[PDB]
Amino acid sequence: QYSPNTQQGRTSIVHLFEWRWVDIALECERYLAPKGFGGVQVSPPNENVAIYNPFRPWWERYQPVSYKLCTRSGNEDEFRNMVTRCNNVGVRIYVDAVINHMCGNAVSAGTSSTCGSYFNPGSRDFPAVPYSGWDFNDGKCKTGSGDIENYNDATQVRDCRLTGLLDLALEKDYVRSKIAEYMNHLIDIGVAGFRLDASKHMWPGDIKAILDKLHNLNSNWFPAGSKPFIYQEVIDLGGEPIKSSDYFGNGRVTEFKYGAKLGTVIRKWNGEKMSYLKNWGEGWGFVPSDRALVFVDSHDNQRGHGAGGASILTFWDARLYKMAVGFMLAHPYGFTRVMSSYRWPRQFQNGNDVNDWVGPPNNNGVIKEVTINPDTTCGNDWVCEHRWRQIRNMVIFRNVVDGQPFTNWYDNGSNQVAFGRGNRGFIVFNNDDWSFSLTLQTGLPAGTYCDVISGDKINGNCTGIKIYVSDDGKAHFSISNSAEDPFIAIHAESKL
Ligand SMILES: C[C@H]1O[C@H](O[C@H]2[C@H](O)[C@@H](O)[C@@H](O)O[C@@H]2CO)[C@H](O)[C@@H](O)[C@@H]1N[C@H]1C=C(CO)[C@@H](O[C@H]2O[C@H](CO)[C@@H](O[C@H]3O[C@H](CO)[C@@H](O)[C@H](O)[C@H]3O)[C@H](O)[C@H]2O)[C@H](O)[C@H]1O
Ligand SMILES: *[C@@H]1O[C@H](CO)[C@@H](O)[C@H](O)[C@H]1NC(C)=O
Ligand SMILES: [Ca+2]
Repeated sequence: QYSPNTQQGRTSIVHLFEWRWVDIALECERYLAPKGFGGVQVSPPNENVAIYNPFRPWWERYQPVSYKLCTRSGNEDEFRNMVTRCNNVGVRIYVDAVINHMCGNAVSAGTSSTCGSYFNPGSRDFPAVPYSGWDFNDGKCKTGSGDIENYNDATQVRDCRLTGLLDLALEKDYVRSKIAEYMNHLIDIGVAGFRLDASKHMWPGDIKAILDKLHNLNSNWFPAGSKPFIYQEVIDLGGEPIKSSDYFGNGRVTEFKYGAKLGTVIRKWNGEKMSYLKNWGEGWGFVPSDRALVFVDSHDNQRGHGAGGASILTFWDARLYKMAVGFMLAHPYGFTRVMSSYRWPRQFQNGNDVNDWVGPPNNNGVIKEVTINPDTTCGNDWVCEHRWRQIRNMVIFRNVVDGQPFTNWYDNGSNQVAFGRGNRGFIVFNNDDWSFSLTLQTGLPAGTYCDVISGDKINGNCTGIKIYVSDDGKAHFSISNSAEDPFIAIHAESKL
């Protein structure tokens, strides 16, 4: 459950936040497969509540009504079709599994669901699964409100409602089975793994009990004995009775401290500087590399809804973001996930963003198709960070340097550092307020390399900066603190 199951040479997955199945299908064929991406994180494929107040918010997808594959992203056929086409081009699908709960207890009974399934939060009735009052932790929770009131009580964090969301009784075999029934349907369809939503609110043991019920991956696409990839969403910063390590026996876990610290380092908050990244990784108190799923921002914290809050870098901070994703895709620690978002009318007031609820681009609630502009960018308000030259190229950079050790580190004691990945790649960063110009040891073979940040190698020529490596591996670099992208990256496959 620790292995991604991506095919040889692909090292990252991209979160295509709120995309339709049909658009993801096309994206696998026309860009992801050709570009060397390993897989895609899809938004919950199961029927959810249709919330109109606010109008169709993004979080309404974390409020399940049944396990029918019917949502704003498409129906069951389109979902199947998507997994098949993507798999056929070597791009895996990972489902966002919302199994800790159903919808909010305050939600009104009726058929206001993405598939028309009837549900009644009041009476605990979800006939479409089916579930009844006997399947929730109402009687198990010991708080006066029934919700989670204190996070220093590991019991209540698991047994009570997360801000009103009906908590499933995961110790019951009936519930575990309905859930495994759901997940096995997806595995047999072809999905390669799952993102376990709100895993902090589930008992490690209950999760393990559900995993034991899961099938091996579809043998038409995966070698016999392949276990699904499991990554547990667990927000664990400092001091909390619950540790992300309690979940190692089930699979990987989201390391939220990663993006948080990278954000404060790159923003240079409270005196932090890049030279401190020398021992980036476990040395910084992060989980072991083989259990970590890393990222700079997520659909949650990019809009102040998760961990990290303000330090987190997003597409809104374009310049520092590219540099952050660059360092991430270049560093060996963890398995990397790339964010791909959409624009929303950010409206700050007294510090908070009153539009952090805004759902994906749409027309009367109908999500907009992703349009591809002539320069490869996206229209209809989709940001498509994965299509940005600097990002897409670092994705490939990771593939090329895969397996290569961390070496030839350089830092000026401030904010300009550089390091290499064996003899397959090298990257340099200038985050100081003054130009950088020096000769570093790259441990790379002599030759002429195309800088993949400022450009692309295109048949015998570089469309951007060019670096020259001497016989002793040395090479000169020069980056103005005023450059569009203050960092340079070259690799074995960008050599002329
Ligand atoms: C939200 C976060 O809380 C903890 O995270 C805590 C953490 O444990 C604690 O230690 C400290 O660091 O603060 C964190 C922030 O709450 C968990 O540990 C972590 O797993 C969880 N995040 C996952 C699960 C949910 C829940 O359904 C999703 O939420 C998402 O869906 C929810 C359900 O529609 C949304 O609530 C929404 O619906 C509720 C229904 O009763 C409303 O009461 C609420 O006001 C409304 O915002 C939420 O705003 C959104 O972010 C989210 O996309 C997904 O990533
Ligand atoms: C590289 O570009 C130059 C023109 O800038 C051209 O003369 C040369 O032949 C090109 N090399 C290749 C291999 O296309
Ligand atoms: Ca729970």
